[PDB]
Amino acid sequence: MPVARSWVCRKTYVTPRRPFEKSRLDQELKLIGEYGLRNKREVWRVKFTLAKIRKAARELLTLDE
Amino acid sequence: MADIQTERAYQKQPTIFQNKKRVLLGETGKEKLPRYYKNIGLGFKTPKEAIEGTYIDKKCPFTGNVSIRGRILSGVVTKMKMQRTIVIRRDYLHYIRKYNRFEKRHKNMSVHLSPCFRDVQIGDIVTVGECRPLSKTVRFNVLKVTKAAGTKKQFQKF
Amino acid sequence: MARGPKKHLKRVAAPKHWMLDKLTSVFAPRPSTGPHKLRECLPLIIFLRNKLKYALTGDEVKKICMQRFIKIDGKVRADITYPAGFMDVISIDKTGENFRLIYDTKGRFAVHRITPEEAKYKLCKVRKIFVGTKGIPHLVTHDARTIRYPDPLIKMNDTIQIDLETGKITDFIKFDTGNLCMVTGGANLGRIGVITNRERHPGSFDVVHVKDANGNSFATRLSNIFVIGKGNKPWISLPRGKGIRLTIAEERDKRLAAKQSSG
Amino acid sequence: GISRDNWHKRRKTGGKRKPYHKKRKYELGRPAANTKIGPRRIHTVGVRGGNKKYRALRLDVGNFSWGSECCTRKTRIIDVVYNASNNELVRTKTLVKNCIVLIDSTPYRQWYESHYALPLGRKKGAKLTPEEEEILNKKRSKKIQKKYDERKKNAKISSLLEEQFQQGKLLACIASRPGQCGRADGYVLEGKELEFYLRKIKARKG
RNA sequence: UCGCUACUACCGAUUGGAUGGUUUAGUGAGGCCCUCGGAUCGGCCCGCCGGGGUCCCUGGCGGAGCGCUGA
RNA sequence: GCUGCAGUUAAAAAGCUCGUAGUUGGAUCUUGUGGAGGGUUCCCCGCCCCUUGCCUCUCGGCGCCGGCCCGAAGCGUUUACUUUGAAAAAAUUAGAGUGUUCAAAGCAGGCCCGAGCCGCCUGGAUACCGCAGCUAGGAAUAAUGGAAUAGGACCGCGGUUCUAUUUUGUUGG
RNA sequence: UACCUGGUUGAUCCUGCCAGUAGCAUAUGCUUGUCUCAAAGAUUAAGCCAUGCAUGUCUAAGUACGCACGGCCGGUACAGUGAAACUGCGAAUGGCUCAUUAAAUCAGUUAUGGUUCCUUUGGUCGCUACUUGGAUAACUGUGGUAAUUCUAGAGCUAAUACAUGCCGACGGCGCUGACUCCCUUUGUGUGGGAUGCGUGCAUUUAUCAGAUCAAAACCAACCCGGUCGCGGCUUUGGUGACUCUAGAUAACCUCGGGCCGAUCGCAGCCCUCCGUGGCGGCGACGACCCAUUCGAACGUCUGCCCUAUCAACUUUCGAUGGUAGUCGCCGUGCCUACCAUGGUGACCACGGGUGACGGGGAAUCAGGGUUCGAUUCCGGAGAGGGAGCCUGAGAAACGGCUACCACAUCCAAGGAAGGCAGCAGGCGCGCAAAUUACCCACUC
Repeated sequence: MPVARSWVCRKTYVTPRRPFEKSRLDQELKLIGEYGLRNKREVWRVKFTLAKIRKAARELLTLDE
Repeated sequence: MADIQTERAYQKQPTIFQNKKRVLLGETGKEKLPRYYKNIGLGFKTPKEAIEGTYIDKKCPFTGNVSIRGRILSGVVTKMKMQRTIVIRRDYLHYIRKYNRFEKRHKNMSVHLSPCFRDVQIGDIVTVGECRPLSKTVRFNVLKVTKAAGTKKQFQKF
Repeated sequence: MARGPKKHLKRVAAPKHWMLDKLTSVFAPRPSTGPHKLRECLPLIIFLRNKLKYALTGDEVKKICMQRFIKIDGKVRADITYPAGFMDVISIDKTGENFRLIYDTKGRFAVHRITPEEAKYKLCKVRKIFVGTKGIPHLVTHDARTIRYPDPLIKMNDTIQIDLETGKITDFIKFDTGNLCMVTGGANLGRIGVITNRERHPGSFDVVHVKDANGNSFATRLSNIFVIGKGNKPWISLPRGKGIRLTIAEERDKRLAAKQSSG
Repeated sequence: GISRDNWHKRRKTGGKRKPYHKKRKYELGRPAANTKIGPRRIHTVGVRGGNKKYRALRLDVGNFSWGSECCTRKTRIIDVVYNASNNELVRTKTLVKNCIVLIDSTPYRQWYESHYALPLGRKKGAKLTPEEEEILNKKRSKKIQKKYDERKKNAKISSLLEEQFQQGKLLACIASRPGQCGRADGYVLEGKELEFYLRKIKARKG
């Protein structure tokens, strides 16, 4: 049936491709410990908003001044 | 020419009438029939053979009961075994976008060709316009014939 | 199946220029059959409820209309989904105010208040000319009005002025180069300029070129051109912004500089 | 029931097509009128949009034009003599557009004789003098004989019609659609049309 | 090659079995169209009575022809 | 595997040659000085030889004391290509504004005395929308075409046949 | 974020595949505190369905003798609220599902100069009459069957239902032409003129006219400025294009079977005027014809998944085309008679397959791609399977009807009734999908 609802939503983070990379594990824990966070998802949110900002600036730098 | 009533019913143009009064002509005579013909528009020109002729054809653009509207197209004359109709070929290139390359294709049209064009041949170029449906498979009618942009009929002196 | 005509309209299918919200409902008002096309009108309920805000619900609109307060082209209309459109006048004699429907430069109907002596006439574009029995000449306008015995100089695409108390012709403007016009369809909807060239094709569509007050140039199909003044001067008062269509960078800079919207 | 659709039949290539939907009402057809000669019997049908159509089953009379003389009158229909489409239609006497028919000459003869002040259909003096000579000759002050040169210098009819008038019957052609209009109505054969159909009638049986 | 234990497919007697689509010859419900049919129901023409009037209107009872004419 | 794979020995070149459709196909036919924007010569005007390549009308405004000039039109051998106009539902996607307590969302919202303001300001952008059809500039590259059984052209002549039925004062001859 | 790692050997370098790694969407296991959103019997079986609901409707203004309720008393048509019944309108939209369907549906693009159109909006609405006819329902009264939203016989009465039909405003203008008057016995130029016939818009057929351009010279008779040979001219509208629109003539006409009002409600008026002749203010409802609006239908150009263990196919059993007609809202082999011998294909026809409804779109993605789309917006199709048809502006309708085929309920065995792929709910199926709840407050 038709209904007055809406269905727009999206995810705000992405999971890393290598699960057990030693160089990645302790770097993420040092950010959790210095800023007082709850879990890894709370770090992966901030990497995703920065990646979207840099993806837009890299497009605009192709166009003529 | 000298006879046209080859059918079981009498053949005439609508909208033309012959007076049965003041009929005297003496030792000679003149045409009992005036001729109906019209302008098509769109910058086309009516053939001399339609105005000076004596044929009957109701589907003719110049001397019959059709209206030229919508698309104007062209193609190459390729077969003509039917009577007052011909087949023409249209060739084109189709783009396939996964590759960056083209593909050759064709289609055929059956079209109505009146008298007033009488020297057409296979490999001539023809221009056509839309009509109302004229038969089961026919929707287009010949407006102009040419052999420009190509080799002669017989030798170069033609 | 479809065994006859339809009588509903879904809210995501409704015309974009009405600016209906997404979440109150499934349906929108289907405009009543009438003088203007379904895509090109404004239903009276959307004007009273959503634009002027005199009513909070469709029932508060119904009990404004049934008291006989609302006039369109000088006639009282009780129908809440009546299709009002371009150049029409709405009068509300109880509050003492008058309006005319004209496009905003972003392609939507503005509210535009007018003085009561300007509420006495409207401008009409000619659609057809023909001769009836006994040789009597007839005229047809863009809003379905039929007139007998027009002036024999009035031709196709011209603009005529009529008085609303009697419905008879008073004066007219010829379609020719140098006259002022407004654009009533396509992407250039709601722009104003002078006619500068007409380019014609036998079969298919003619194209008109138009020039702005700031010297910009734009074009459209001849069916989208409405003439509004002989030479440089209009026969009607015009809304804020006067059809000039400034770009998004100019609009940003005035919004920062003027500090409007309570900055 | 009966229907007039395009989708029941094959395409240009010779290939079949499968049905797209059930039969719709706007694709309808109905049986033929098969109009006979006889005293008036007409029936009416309701058609798409709520309009009415008239179907003639029997007709005895029609309206016909003698276009050469600008004369038209209501006239009795006698018989059918030629049909270009099918011989069973003349064997069973059915009336349709462009059928060839025989009609009563009388109302044209009466118009001509009173308009031109001359006889037309007459054989010998026994069918001229004993009655109705007072249609031809009367007192006419300054309009007696010479002023009728406006008539008499253009009165001569074609030899092919003067041979028909003496038999009391003219050939005519049906121009209306009797199964659609309820009327049988047309024009008198003349000139090269009359020569064409007289040759076709004679060449079939005579 | 021969032999033991699992598992998958082939050939085939059996005039095998179930379901579905094409199609020859014969039959054919029900609607619609056409040519007929005519149960039954009215009006207009001939008495007497009554209301109005210079024997007719017109209500009612009633019988012969049930004419003529409509559904 | 188009960008972008492989076939001596790991899987894989028909035993050999001809040949119609399909795909692909050699070279060639008009340039440098002067001025603007910009440089220290090349992209827009006008020129060695042609610059819209021609042309001369007529219904129709301009410039000036009738005649001669300058904007339409016949149109530039025909197409692909490329650049520009027009015309194509909304929602979704991209994207601008905006402290839903933040966010996913939504289309809102913001000023001021107290209530005597009988209120005021402001949004609901914009882009994209293959192919096919329509439209106006460019002319390299790739198709396509003209006189060899000579035809283009001159305010050039001539025989003969058809013929509109204008200009004459009209209806008829 | 444009990426790789384990496994053939005694050890080495390759080929190559298996296994690992990350997302997405269906089922399933273990586990669970707060708060804002919200998909949900598509996959198998378009399989079968107990019970309840899902479409009705009245204003000042079509018909009020219901004692049904009621007033200060009375019908001056007749008060006032008003059940029932007749009449009008709607029920062809909405909602559900995805079986069929490969140039079909569908998308972009164009066309009706080849058609139809309830309603809205604007034109148009003057070739017994101070008001006609009979007959039914509600109601009253008497019944039949095991049984249904089954209906029969008898007594009453209405209209905006059904059927008739004037008055007013004929005074049209063309054609006939007894007679009569004037220049010239006729002819030929005149002006009168007794008397007949037809004379609005629609309908069927036939005929007529539609004006414009270049240059002179003779002749009959004259427009006209003038008199017994020269100057000067005139007449619906429109398209790229009509056998268009408007006009003139001769007939037709549908009748029982085209229009031109025998209708309803508020405030009262002005007078050779005392309640009369009318003229008139506001409407309501209705109907023939144009133009609109909402559409519908038919046609143009270009665009499609796999298959040759499908290479030739179609063709009076209409295949391609011509001439005349029938039928239809209209173009057309749509169908019939006669005639011709055509039409499509290696640039893949014709045939077969599809766990195939098409599109806007969705997941994944360096650049290029691969896979998916039953599903809230738009288009199509269908209500167990096939077929036929009534009513209406619109249906080949299934919350309409008739029959065959498959299921199946009640019975007094004579008969009668039926269609959840609407909302809840049930059975069957299967790995697989929620309550027989409340309300018209919001949106329409």
